[PDB]
Amino acid sequence: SVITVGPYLRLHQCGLPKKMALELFKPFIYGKLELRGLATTIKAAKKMVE
Amino acid sequence: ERDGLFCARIFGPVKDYECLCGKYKRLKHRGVICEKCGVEVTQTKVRRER
Amino acid sequence: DPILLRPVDDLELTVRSANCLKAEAIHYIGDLVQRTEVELLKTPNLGKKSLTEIKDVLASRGLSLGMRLENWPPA
Amino acid sequence: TTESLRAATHDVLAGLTAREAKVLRMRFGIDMNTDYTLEEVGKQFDVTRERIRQIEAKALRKLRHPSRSEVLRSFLDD
Ligand SMILES: [Zn+2]
Repeated sequence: SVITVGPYLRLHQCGLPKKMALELFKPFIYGKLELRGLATTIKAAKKMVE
Repeated sequence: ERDGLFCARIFGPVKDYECLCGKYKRLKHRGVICEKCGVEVTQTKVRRER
Repeated sequence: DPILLRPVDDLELTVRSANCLKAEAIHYIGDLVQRTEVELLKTPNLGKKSLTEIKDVLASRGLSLGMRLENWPPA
Repeated sequence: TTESLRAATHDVLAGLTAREAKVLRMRFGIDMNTDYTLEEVGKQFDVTRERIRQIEAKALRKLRHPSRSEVLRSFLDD
């Protein structure tokens, strides 16, 4: 994506869009919702994430 | 078509375990060659190998 | 409740007890719980054990027998 | 989806009487390359054919039963 400044940041940091990361880290979320069991399966999971 | 460029008799079938005429199916006839069309009962995969 | 309005086959009933239910014009679970125990025991084929395990499964899914309704049936 | 589905199905199959589960497996080609029939269930279990139909029905009661249905319910929207 486009970049801008993080002036407050510390060296180890990157400002990050939510939605971009949401998409990038999907199957982790799914593994963790089958873990917690909020989505018993992945159709439910996908519907929740949607 | 037979003995052409896509000769499924030689290069493999088009689908998972289905002859061209539809005779033999679903791994019942695993290592079977549809004698009508001379087509092996195997994946579409080997269209990339053979 | 959402569980008043179910047919009893969601409980996975048994054939003898099923014949006892259909024999006695008991349609809804709201119609079940309005019926009383002695109104069942006198009936055909409902002696000792039907009452036992139906008491078990209603103890399972959070309801009981002989309760009282009002504004029934909304249909 | 297919994998978690199928494992859940087998975990439902484990809870039944023997003849129930094995019949309902081979009768549908489950777990095999086979495709076995009401008639052939007659041939193997015992020649009784349509009591197997009634047994199928009774198992569908035993298992549909919305205490087990809800692992399957997400697959209703399939
Ligand atoms: Zn063919």
